[PDB]
Amino acid sequence: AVQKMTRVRVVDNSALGSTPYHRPPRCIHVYNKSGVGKVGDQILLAIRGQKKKALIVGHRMPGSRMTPKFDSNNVVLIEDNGNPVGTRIKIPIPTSLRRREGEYSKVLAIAQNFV
Amino acid sequence: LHSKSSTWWDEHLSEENLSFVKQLVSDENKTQLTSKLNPLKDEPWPLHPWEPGSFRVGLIALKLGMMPLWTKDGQKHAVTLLQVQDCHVLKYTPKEDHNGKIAALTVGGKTVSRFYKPDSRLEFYRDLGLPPKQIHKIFHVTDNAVIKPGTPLYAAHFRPGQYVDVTAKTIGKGFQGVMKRWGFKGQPASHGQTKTHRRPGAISTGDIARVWPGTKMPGRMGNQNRTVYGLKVWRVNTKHNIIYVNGSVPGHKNCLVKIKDSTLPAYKDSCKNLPFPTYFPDGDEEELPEDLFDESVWQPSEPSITFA
Amino acid sequence: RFLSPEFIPPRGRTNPLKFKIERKDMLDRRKVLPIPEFYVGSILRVTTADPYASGKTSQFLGICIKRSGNGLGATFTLRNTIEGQGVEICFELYNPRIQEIQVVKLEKRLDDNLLYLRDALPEYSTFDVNMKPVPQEACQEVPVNKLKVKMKPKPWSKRWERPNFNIKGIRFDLALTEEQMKEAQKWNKPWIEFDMMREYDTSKIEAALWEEIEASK
Amino acid sequence: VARYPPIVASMTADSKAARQRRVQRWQATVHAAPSVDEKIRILTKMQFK
Amino acid sequence: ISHGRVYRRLGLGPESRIHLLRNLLTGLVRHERIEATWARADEMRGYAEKLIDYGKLGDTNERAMRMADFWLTEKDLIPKLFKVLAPRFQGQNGNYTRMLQIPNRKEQDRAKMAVIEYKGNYLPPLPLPHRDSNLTLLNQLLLGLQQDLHHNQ
Amino acid sequence: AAPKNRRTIEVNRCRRRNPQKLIKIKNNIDICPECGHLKQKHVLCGYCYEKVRQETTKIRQQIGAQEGGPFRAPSVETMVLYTGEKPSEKDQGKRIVERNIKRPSWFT
RNA sequence: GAGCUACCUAAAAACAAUUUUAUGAAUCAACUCGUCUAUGUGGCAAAAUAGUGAGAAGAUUUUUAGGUAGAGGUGAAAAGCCU
Ligand SMILES: [Mg+2]
Ligand SMILES: [Mg+2]
Ligand SMILES: [Mg+2]
Ligand SMILES: [Mg+2]
Ligand SMILES: [Mg+2]
Ligand SMILES: [Mg+2]
Ligand SMILES: [Mg+2]
Ligand SMILES: [Mg+2]
Ligand SMILES: [Mg+2]
Ligand SMILES: [Mg+2]
Ligand SMILES: [Mg+2]
Ligand SMILES: [Mg+2]
Ligand SMILES: [Mg+2]
Ligand SMILES: [Mg+2]
Ligand SMILES: [Mg+2]
Ligand SMILES: [Zn+2]
Repeated sequence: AVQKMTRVRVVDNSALGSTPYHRPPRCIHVYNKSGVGKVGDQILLAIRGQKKKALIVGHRMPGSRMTPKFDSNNVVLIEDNGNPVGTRIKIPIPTSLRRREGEYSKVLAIAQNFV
Repeated sequence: LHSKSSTWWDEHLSEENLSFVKQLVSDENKTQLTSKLNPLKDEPWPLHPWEPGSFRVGLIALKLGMMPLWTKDGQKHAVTLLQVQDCHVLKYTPKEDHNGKIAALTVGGKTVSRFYKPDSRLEFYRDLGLPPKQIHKIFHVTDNAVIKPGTPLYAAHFRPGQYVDVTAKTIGKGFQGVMKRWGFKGQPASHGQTKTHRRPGAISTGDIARVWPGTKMPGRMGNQNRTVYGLKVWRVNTKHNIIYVNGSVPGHKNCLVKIKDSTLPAYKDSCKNLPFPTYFPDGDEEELPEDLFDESVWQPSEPSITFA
Repeated sequence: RFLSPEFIPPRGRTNPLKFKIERKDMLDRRKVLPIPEFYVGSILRVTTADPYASGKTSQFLGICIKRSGNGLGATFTLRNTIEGQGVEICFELYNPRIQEIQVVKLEKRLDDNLLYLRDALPEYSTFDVNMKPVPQEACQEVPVNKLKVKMKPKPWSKRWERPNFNIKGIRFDLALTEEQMKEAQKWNKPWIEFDMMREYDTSKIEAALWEEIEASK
Repeated sequence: VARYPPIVASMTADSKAARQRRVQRWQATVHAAPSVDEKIRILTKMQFK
Repeated sequence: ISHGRVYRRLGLGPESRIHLLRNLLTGLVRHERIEATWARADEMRGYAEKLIDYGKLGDTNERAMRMADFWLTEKDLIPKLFKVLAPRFQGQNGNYTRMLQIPNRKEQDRAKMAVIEYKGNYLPPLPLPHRDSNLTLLNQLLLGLQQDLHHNQ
Repeated sequence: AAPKNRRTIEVNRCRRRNPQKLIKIKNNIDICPECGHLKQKHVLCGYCYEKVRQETTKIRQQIGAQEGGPFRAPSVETMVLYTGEKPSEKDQGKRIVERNIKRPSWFT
């Protein structure tokens, strides 16, 4: 579960996240009628003075049986037009993203490992 | 003293007669219940065919518990187990006496002891020739669907794929506050709040100088009759008379419930396929399989699901 | 004689019939798919058919950190670390999309819960995906691995030092000073282990259940 | 081969038997004192009428 | 909501509850007949039953010894449990304790009281409630019915 | 909050003489067959029980005198004998408590 | 009316352990004080309790007996204190 003011780990190779900076990114908005964010839910980060959209690809909170619980809250940065900012994702991504209602094929293409 | 005194069944019985009476009372339960096992050969009332707009009887069952269940699509459905237990038709009224447009049938389940019951209830059952039942309930039945009193009912009265409605008394929560009874937010923990955390706020406005009737206040929570609508029947166990009903049912385990066809608009006349008066095992037209399933259900002992 | 835990009923006011009905269904699935004997701490490989694809299969290998549940809903959790990312999947034994369960390495650990492996160093959580199975001896007792793991800095998921967890697999000496160990012992309830009305004896229940399971065979 | 516990009174109870058992506890700290100054100090440190 | 909970709240807390019951159990083992409040005697009856089970396990059992050591504060009772009480109850499968209600305490608190004892003790027999004889009018009629029913198949 | 008006005896008389506040009559009182004293049906007789406990205290007094000190509980069964009775073969190797009085009629 | 309290006179007391040094220095008890919050509000108490805090070899704290008295006394001034 991601909320407002949560601390997030960018799991791309994009410069926006990749570059080591003393502050992690923090969530400013969750794009849902429910304030909570789960796998496949977009969020608006505040990353290095910039406001950037992102997608949740994993979280530490338990989900339904047969789905993977991660140890960190993982997020990918997406451009305003919706194209991913980064070109590669080396961390495993759950396969549930494929069937959730939304646009996730672009992210899946960039992800080599699926869990 | 020449005054009122209290007695109970065991007060005057000796050690030997204590066991004898127990065996005798249980003996009577056996003979009485086997007399009614054959309704169709005991002057059954005429069996009318189904016509649109008919409402048939329902059953009283005991709540065994819950278990998981799966469909051929791989989805998991939590299901509740309801056991039809000593369910008999008890009384019939006609449309006129019930004062409704429709007639009424009173059913009863879960035979109980006879030792701490009022004389009135015992006489009611002695006339009907049945051991006493734990609970009575009333079902609205059309004239074509009337069934003679003393007729047993069984879980096979329902079939997988039909939707049903269950009504039972909810779990009691005792006297409760306003947060747990109606989900009121309450007041902050710190920052100066003095002796007000879970309290109701302002009851009402200053103008009306009273409290409106129906204002939500602390009180006794639970133990109320509630009904769940549109629960699917996934499977029926004919040997043990078990019904698998989708989702949750009001009440605690071992609580008696009322099961009848669903009254929701969609399933208005779905009882065409089901046994219209009731399911008679004495008729023995065809012997049912021990387990009845719904087509989507994935039965155990089947090959593992491979969504090829 | 290893009786799988899910068969043991929990105490309560539920009828025995509800359990008998479930056992028959549980035995039916076991005939179609064989569920191997395993304990918490043993490494398992589970092959499951993915419902998001066309019956294609997926494989996940990890150490069984937790076992819980009764009846046909029993579950077991198992963890691994993939490209330096820990993941835990809570599998359901009787889910009809578990193609196969293979006990890569059968063993027992000092504790019946290994949730603390979340706070241990990553080495104790990482297991090779491609590892081949190790041999087993049927007419023998399962080995008990007495490894004591080393923890990372103190802020942990839970207070594992506290006496209610009763963890015996962590090197508390390295990570905690004796002052902390003494302080943590202020939450100790010595009477719990010595009150006889809190113990659930399942010996007779296990004996009867074991006979039924063999009889069905 | 049963290790029955020794049949002695409790140390902390509020009884005469339990007090006489707390008396041997300090009396044993004199027996085990190496120097005679410690023995006399222990035997005389507590002032009573 | 206290649905399903099988313990009374006694004493100053959970630990205090055990110690209060522990003293009652120690008295029961020594004396074999004790008077206490009905609620407390009812709470201690369960431990009285299970303690005898541990004694049955045997002297050499280490788990029995540790449990017996905890519950019997007077250690002279440990031989009594293993060598007196347990041999007495070898035949029985349960129901070692007999608990009955006695008049209310005449001490201005009017507590509800009970006498709890182990079966088979040496003390004078308690005045138990004795059922009626078969010679009574009601019993004979029931006895008459029994003879006919058995004899005629 | 303080009363705005004094409450009348007619209002008070309805409150404190309501049936909910009255003492309920008991139907469970009966006689003890042996002593002829009153008892409730589900509780023991307080007169017959008084006989037993007074005898029990006497026996427990004698046990203490025999032991002579704390922590002297025997590891063998106990038995009580009255004047004019001698241990039987089954009574061998059991602590014997001796009472001056004759065997009570109820005690067997 | 100074057995409370303000100030004073005379005769007496108390301050462990640790580090600095050679001290209105440091950490922190006993002791003195009363910062912040909660409880309490005819209360245990006509100003307390429970926590949390400030000082703690000094302009320190405490004990005993004496002194100053209302147009006055005392005051590291709060128009404080003087039962
Ligand atoms: Mg709140
Ligand atoms: Mg509060
Ligand atoms: Mg008005
Ligand atoms: Mg946490
Ligand atoms: Mg309750
Ligand atoms: Mg209760
Ligand atoms: Mg009136
Ligand atoms: Mg003075
Ligand atoms: Mg000093
Ligand atoms: Mg200083
Ligand atoms: Mg300080
Ligand atoms: Mg300072
Ligand atoms: Mg001053
Ligand atoms: Mg000024
Ligand atoms: Mg004044
Ligand atoms: Zn009597």
